[PDB]
Amino acid sequence: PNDEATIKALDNVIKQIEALSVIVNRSEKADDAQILGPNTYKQLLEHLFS
Amino acid sequence: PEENVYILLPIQAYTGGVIDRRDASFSNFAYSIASKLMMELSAATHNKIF
Repeated sequence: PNDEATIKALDNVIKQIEALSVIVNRSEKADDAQILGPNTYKQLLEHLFS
Repeated sequence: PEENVYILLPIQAYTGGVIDRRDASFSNFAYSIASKLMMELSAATHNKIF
């Protein structure tokens, strides 16, 4: 056996495992709530007589 | 520090390590250190005898 291929294979598999073990899962999504604004009731036309 | 008292401080000899961000276990970190250290240690005594 060529002892220099085993070392390279071990290094490669160790690098793969180390790379796979650093990935993090973090999400910073917003919320579905809607910001509300001010409003004023409007007046419908009316007629007054006595 | 005084007569007949000799302190032998542990100085860092190897600085190779990979912290497991997934935090699955502690043996992975020790194995990473040991494997990466032995990779370099074996490359210095390839075809040599002390």
